[PDB]
Amino acid sequence: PDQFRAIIESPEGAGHVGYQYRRNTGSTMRMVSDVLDERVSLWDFHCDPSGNVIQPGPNVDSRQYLQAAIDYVSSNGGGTITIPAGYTWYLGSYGVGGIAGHSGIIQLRSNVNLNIEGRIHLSPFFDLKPFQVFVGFDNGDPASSGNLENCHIYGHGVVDFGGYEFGASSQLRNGVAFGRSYNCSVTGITFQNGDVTWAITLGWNGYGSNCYVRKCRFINLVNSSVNAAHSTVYVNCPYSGVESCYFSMSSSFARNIACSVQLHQHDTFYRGSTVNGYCRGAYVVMHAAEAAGAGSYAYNMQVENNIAVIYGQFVILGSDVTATVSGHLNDVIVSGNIVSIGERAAFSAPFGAFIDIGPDNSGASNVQDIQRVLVTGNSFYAPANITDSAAITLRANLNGCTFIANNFDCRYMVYNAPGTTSPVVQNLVWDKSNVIGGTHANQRAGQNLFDMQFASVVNSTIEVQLSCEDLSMFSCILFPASCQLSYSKITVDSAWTKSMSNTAVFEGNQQAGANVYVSYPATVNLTSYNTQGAVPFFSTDTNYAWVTSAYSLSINENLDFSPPATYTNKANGQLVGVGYNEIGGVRSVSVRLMLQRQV
Amino acid sequence: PDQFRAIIESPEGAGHVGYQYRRNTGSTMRMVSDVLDERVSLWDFHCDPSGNVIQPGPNVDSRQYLQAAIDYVSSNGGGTITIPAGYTWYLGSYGVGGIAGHSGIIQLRSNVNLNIEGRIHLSPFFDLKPFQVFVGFDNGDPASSGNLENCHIYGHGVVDFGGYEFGASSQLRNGVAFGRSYNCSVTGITFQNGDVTWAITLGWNGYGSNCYVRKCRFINLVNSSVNAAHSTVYVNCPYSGVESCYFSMSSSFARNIACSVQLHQHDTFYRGSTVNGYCRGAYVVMHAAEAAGAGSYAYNMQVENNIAVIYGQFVILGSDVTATVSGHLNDVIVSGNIVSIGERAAFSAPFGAFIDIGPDNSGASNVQDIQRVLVTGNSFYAPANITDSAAITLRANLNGCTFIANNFDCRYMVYNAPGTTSPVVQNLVWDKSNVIGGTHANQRAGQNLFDMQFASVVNSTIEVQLSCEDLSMFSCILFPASCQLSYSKITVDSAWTKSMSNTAVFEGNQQAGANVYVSYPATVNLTSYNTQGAVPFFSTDTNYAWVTSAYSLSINENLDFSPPATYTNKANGQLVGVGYNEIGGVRSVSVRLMLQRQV
Amino acid sequence: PDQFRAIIESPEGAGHVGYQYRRNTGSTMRMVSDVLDERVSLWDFHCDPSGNVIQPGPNVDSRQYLQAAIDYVSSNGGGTITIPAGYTWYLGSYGVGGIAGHSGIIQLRSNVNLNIEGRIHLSPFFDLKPFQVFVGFDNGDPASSGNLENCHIYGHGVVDFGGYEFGASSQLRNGVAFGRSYNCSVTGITFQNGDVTWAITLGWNGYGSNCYVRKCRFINLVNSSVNAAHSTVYVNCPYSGVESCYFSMSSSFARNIACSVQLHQHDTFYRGSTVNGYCRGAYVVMHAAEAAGAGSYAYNMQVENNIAVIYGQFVILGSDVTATVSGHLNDVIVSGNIVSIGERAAFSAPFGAFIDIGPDNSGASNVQDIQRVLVTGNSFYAPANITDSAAITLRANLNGCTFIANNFDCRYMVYNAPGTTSPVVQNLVWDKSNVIGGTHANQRAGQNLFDMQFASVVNSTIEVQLSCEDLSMFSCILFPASCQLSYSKITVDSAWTKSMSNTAVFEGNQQAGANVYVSYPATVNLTSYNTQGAVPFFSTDTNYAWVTSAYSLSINENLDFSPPATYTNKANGQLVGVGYNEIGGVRSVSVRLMLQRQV
Ligand code: NA
Ligand code: NA
Ligand code: NA
Ligand code: NA
Ligand code: NA
Ligand code: NA
Repeated sequence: PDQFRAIIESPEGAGHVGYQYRRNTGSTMRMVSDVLDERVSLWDFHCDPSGNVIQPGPNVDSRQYLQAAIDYVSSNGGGTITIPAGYTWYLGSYGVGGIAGHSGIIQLRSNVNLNIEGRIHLSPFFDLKPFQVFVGFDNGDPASSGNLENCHIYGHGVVDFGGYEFGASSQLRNGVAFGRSYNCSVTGITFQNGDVTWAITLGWNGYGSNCYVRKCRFINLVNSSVNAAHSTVYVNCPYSGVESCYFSMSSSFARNIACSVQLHQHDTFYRGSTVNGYCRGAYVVMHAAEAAGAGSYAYNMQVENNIAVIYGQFVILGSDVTATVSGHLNDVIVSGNIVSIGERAAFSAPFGAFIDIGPDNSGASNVQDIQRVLVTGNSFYAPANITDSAAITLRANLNGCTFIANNFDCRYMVYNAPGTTSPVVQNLVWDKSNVIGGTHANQRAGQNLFDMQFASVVNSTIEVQLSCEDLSMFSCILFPASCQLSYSKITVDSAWTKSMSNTAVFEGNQQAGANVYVSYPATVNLTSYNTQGAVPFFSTDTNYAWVTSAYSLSINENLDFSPPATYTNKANGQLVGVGYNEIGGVRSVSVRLMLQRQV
Repeated sequence: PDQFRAIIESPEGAGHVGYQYRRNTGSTMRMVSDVLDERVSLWDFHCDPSGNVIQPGPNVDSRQYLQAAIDYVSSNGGGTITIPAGYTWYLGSYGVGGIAGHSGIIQLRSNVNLNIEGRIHLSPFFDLKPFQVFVGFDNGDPASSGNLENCHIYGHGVVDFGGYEFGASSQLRNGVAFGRSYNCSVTGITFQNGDVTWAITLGWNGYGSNCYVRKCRFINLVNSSVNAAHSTVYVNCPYSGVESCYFSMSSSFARNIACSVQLHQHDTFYRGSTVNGYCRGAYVVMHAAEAAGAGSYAYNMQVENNIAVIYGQFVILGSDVTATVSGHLNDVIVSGNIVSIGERAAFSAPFGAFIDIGPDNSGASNVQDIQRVLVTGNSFYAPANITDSAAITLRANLNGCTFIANNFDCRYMVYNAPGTTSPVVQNLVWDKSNVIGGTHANQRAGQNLFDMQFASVVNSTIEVQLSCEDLSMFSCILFPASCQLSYSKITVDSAWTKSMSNTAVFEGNQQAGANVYVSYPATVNLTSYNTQGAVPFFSTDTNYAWVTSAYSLSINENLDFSPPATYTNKANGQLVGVGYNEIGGVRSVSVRLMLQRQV
Repeated sequence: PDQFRAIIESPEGAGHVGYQYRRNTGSTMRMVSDVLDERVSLWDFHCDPSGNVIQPGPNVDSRQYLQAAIDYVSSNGGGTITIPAGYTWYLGSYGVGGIAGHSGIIQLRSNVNLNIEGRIHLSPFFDLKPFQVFVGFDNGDPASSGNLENCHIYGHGVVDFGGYEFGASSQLRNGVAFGRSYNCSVTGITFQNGDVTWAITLGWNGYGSNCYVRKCRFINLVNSSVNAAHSTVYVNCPYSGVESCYFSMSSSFARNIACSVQLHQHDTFYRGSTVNGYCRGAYVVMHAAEAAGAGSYAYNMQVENNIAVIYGQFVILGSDVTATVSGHLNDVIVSGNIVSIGERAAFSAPFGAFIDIGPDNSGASNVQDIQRVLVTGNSFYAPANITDSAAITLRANLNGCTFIANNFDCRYMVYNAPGTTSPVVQNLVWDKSNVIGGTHANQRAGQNLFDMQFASVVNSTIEVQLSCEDLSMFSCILFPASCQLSYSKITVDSAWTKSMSNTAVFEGNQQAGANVYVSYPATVNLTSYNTQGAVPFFSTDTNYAWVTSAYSLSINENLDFSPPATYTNKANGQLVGVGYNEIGGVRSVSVRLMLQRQV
């Protein structure tokens, strides 16, 4: 009786108060404590050594308490710990043990989920230091680490990095480092107010599977000149991806260093997301140095249905090698994306591009094996002043990329800087269904719309179609003499080209190759013989030995004669056709022709 | 001891019964009340003045109780209130204070989420009156309103509008009016059984951000002739959108007045949703009157991967101006959508269209600044009887829209009514990869497939490709004499056109323009000179002064001669070519030619 | 007093301990039991007849307990039962009553959700037997069954089928059979480790609506040679679909029998999912035998944005009939998908295909009514050795399918086996914007790239464009003499074709048809007359009576003469053109021409 009151007030009290669900006689006869034990919060571990609850706040380091919670729930086979709403929970010290090597704060454990409803903040203890807030590795050496399985972080809560700048460029900072992560995810969470390297990394060098980031927000996560590099979500295990997320940056430095996503393993995706204020959209890459878990091929890579305002490149393709491993990148789709380069001065940020074929980290452009890429049904726009804007900047070797039914409205279509790298290009396909916008009309003095600054081009198709005039451009397409061109199809539709002095330019007369198939407009001067009746007209110049046929693109203002409608050539390089002199006389005309070779 | 039993039975009783999670000695020593206080439901506020719980039902007005709950949780920094399953919670009176000006029932507050698992119903108090069920404004004047932040409504529950008709057309009704809403969302909820203006509105005149509607259902939300207008989700803040929702209407009135979504600010989206029984799919618009929060440009607008059966127009583009602000709409993508016009009589609902370039609310067609729109990889179908069906109805000024790789199977491709508006059109691009269906073959007597009823057309491309015969149509493309045409490309592929008497029709002979690039089939009568050997053939008519070349589309049934394969023209407007008379004689033939001008 | 202590320890004890939320004086004065009654778990029913809790495990059959829970919550109008984390809950017996006819384990009930956080496992009682784990029918006869409404299964938990093989091929096994299911869903759940027919079926013969599978995983669900057939999610009610799911199989048998999804009713979708190790991606079909609930038309079918590695066919289209009902399939979109055939020997699995137009279950190919299908912006790849790989295998009647802006890199573009079925084909549209890959170059000896093994082809378009050479192929396109061809457009672009001896082959000279529009390259020998000056050249062969024009694709190596640039024909089937002899003499040349008919 005295004993009873004592028991009731003790910590075992709830385990003595009976309960039966809804007074149902067929329900289990339980105690209150059993029902309360069905859920678990940080409050259940956020206490002093005497078991008195501690209130969180800027002067309380909640880390040991949250770790105690995770450790305990782990011991029972898992569950979900709530981080309660209405409170900010500060982290103020590093974790210990296997996450120490990763500058870990909290260690995640398998089957233990975190429902983050309140706020998690970093205390100024972390100012100018490295940190990785949640770490899923159990060993300082990732290679000796066990796995993290079935760990989900979700809720309406917030992870706030406290605004602290990096102390040194060589430091790393992360939000969620899942590790060798299988069936792990982050959903609904806002990551904000920092200077970090990544917010979330999934997998470790290809180890992991079925990891996803969904409906999260990432806001202002780069803030200093010290930050070396930033990729908001790093996907480094297969069968994993990012969808329906929001990414925003406002610092100037983010415009030069920040990427929203990097996809590094096969069967990965980046979809339905919105990006603003970033340098880059996504890197899609097989790095040989990360091929341990899932092989040396990145394939089945999808970037789709995203909205972006960026300052540099939207999708960056790459692959590289080590002494013992070669990376390969193939079977990629980039579709449905609507992307623009934000308002900025020309050359004030990394060169603007929808697609970039980038060299490796050390700058090499002769190691890449990138092929079977499909770029379709995207829109891209860059303001008229941004000289450094291209549909594709093709700066390293390329083994194939196909463009169909895009709308590109920027300065260049295909570009590479001259006197830089000399890529070897195979299987570049630019279908006639790509629409070329007019924003940059009149801005292109001295410039080639397709500036083919390559070592060589093979098995490629460029079908140029203009949709408005731009008489400022030097040419629609130009190949320098140093670029070999073979087994290719290069065509310039004549619409909007009547006043262009150059349409297609082959500085090494590469269009004469045996398996080169071309057509483009040119102006040609012809002279006829004096014969009345059917009469030959011949070109005054002799540079047409490669031409298989040509046809008139000009009206005939004359009554007394007509030039040929169509022409062939002669061994000396003249064109020759048969027109008609109603009355005799030598004729001399200047005609716009469509020159054709094997087409 | 007497005291103890008394305390235990009192409302402080649970705060005297000890608990320690799973009997863990390292866990907090708490009381039962602490653990129960981790969650909160409507039951905790749904009581009389003496604190006795009240059962909800049709004769209980739950509004003050739910408001008390929201107000209180707000006071503690937020949390989630559950609306319990297994009950219907009726609302029976208006709210008071700052939501009174919005005919508000409940006021939402920042960080207070609603987990709606049961049903929320409106009582007949609201019959024939305005209402807005949940309101996030805190002031009758939205301009003087504070913000709503971090408010999420979610669950498997239902909001039921009680079926009440509108009392008067000028009334407004809404479900969730979030207000100046930042990081607010609605997920999983069914909205049903009403006559409202909107179900959900996000933002206020551009104020707001990161607001989303996901996996909701909207069922039968228009039911009367009184309802002036309906848009189910109104997106009026940037970085916000609708995805994976279901929209259905069954009333006849919805076919004439209801739109599923309106996107009114930049960086907004409408994706992966299914629509049935609506007039319209989405309005995508910059209204100058709503440009306060986020600027006067709507850009980065995405409508993708939706399934719709509608009765009017799928996507409606617009922009307008006020005395001091001009709205602009650019950088839009419409892709992957599969849309049909439901079974209906011709002209029985608003004119059927995949894309509509609509005039402003007052009807003006000369204020719009719409450009950089990409319409790609969509399907559209309208039944054969629906005369009023078009890929695009282009009824107001247009500064650009690009169509690539769509499949359109309806009556018209491009349409505008004659004797209505006379749009000024720039940069309309209709790529040859648009496939034109055959459902309406034989229905097109008196009709032009592309009926270009415009003031002018510039920098436009129409590349017509048929995929089956339709000899009923008057022409594939017709320009009236009142339409100026310049710096454009207009082509009709010859497949399926051999028996057409008109292919392309330029009623003002606009194809003669200096920067007009055209080609289309025509039948031409020619006569030759009598000369044996190479011999000229000339057209009997003189209307070909604009033709730069022509070539045969007919076989030659003759042995003793052949007409020219190719033709040019003469100053008098004749065509002229060189054929061959094996035997002499004047020849007279009627040949199908491809007429070409600068192409 | 003695009484009080007794009451407190009894099962009514919690109903005597007072509580008021957060000590708020305006809150309801409740008892602890009321707050605990807001939630419900399996623990509340998992007890013996004396009400003592039973621990789950391999030797406890949890089925009756979970059924008791569902039944009870159903009685109160619904709610959500948690299946707790940290435990495995074994099922060990069949259910009773209306689910007995479906070999049901558990009966789902309306408004009763399951939050599965722990694991549900099948005990060896089910080895070699049929089962359907969760069943939503309430009657052994589905036709006499009531509906299941508002039933959601969700959580981070697992359903594990115990690895048991099927006992006999005629057995059926399912995970979730929702029945006549309205507003039902499964979200987040992993289904693994079995040999089943389906994991989830939605609807019953068209009865149902708004059923969805989202963010689930399906892993290793076929494991034996006994299994007759497998479709992981079967969508058999309208306004329903699958999105963001993961499907994986590892058994060899799955490569031959398993499909990820089947869509069987209108307004259904399959999006954003990843598939590996399956035979097939999706069946998209109207089966007449299932047209009871939602009509005999499957329309508004969407397969989009999926990633797949399969061994057979990606999307299979079909429709069939019964004695009284005819099924129709129309208005389908397949877009944005990136698909490959996995590494395998040629012919070692069902024939590889992006699209398959399949015969019915009994093998008939003359019952299908499939039209208005759009296949756009997809990628497909098959390794070079896989002879049995096609963009489309067209094996049954087809009333229309449109391909635009795909990238297909496999052995065939269009294929049907000769000496099999003889489909009747209408409205097959293959736009020039389809890019044909080069992986299979040099592998095509004896093969036609487009092998048109049909009864007939009408109102079809094939526009062949190569992007690299493949001189191994017999032809780019071949029609056998048995295939009628009319009102069609067939073109072969000349790029990469200069060395091909056959480009287009019409074994029945079908290109001569009145409404056939063709063009393709050919080599032609010509001889001229001896006349100096304008001089005719004529073909030595007479097989060109169908040719309307031809033009040179070869250079002229000669100085003293030129052949015609362009040719027409003569009644005897010769070609004839006018060239020029600078000096007289009979000329004899062999020229590559583009032959054109009505184009
Ligand atoms: Na490709
Ligand atoms: Na070179
Ligand atoms: Na555009
Ligand atoms: Na005019
Ligand atoms: Na179609
Ligand atoms: Na036949």
